[PDB]
Amino acid sequence: TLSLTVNSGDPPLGALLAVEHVKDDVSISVEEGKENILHVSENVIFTDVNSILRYLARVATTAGLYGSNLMEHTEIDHWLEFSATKLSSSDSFTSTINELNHSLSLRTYLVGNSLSLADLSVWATLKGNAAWQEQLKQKKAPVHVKRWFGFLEAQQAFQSVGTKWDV
Amino acid sequence: ALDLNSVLGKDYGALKDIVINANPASPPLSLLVLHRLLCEHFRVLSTVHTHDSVKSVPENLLKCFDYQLGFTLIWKNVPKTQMKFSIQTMCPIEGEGNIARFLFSLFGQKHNAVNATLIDSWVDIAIFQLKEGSSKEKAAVFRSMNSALGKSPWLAGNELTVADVVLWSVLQQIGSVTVPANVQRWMRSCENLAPFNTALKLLK
Repeated sequence: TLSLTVNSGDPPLGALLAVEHVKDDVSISVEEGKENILHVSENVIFTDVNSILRYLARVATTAGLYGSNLMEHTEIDHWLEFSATKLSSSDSFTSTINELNHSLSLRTYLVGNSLSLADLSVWATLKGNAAWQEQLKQKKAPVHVKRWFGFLEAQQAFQSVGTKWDV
Repeated sequence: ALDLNSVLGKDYGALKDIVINANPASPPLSLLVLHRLLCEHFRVLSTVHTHDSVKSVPENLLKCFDYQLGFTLIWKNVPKTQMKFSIQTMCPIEGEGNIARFLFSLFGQKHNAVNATLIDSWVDIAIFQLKEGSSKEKAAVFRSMNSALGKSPWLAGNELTVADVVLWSVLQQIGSVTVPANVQRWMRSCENLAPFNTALKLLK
């Protein structure tokens, strides 16, 4: 058993979505707390969200969350940053969401043809982004992002995480 | 260690030639260092071009450089360093930290899940905390580095990794805070490597 402590006051949805997708593959416990800590082994912890995601994807090889080849792994690294830096800021949101829209235009999932850390990261980050929620409220969301966002949202794992952690 | 072919896999041919777009006002030292590292290990055809986006690139930037890798750097007015590949089913890869991770992976060295993630974690610290960071945050990063570098010669262990390349490179391009002892030792161990000091003097 790997153990993930979470900030219960502000749940890391990306990490909780990853746990939901690897929990049949690796045994994981999730604990209530006030900060995010993945407890790997006695001298080994990860406290930043993107490292927590990467470790879970690496240890749950059957889940396929880090892609199937080097190019996909690289694309997933690109999106993990994109969410951490561009989608985590409210400055320049219009250009950022437009960029996401363009990448999604020919895609169903961000990378390859299956769910990956890129979807989990970008979706969770979007969900907590106030400018996104405003665009949705104003019926101004870009078509591809709206389509992709809604598709994930409807999925069972996402619904489950939402039920357990959404306020 | 893994050969270049198996690393890239089915499209070794597709990925052998690499294109990077970089902004002359923000040259990516980490990539320059990694270019040097690659050249020591592989037969590399390198080229520099200048997109019409910009004018008057300084000479050092302009002169910054049967093969195994093609490596083309284009100066451009991009908001963020960007790598593109011939396959364009894929997205362009943004951010020197991400490009560096890919390039370092070409050496085919194996890491378990913990160590590979530790390496990634240090790159993120460089990109997300150090580079655009506060003075106070920088001191915290120094403390964390100092602790790790008291336990091994490199940030993630007994071998040099992309953690070292990126974090060292970013540190040069921000320029203040007291440097603790293990960090000082590590800094001079990095700068002692030809790929490192060579690339650094290019930027003069």
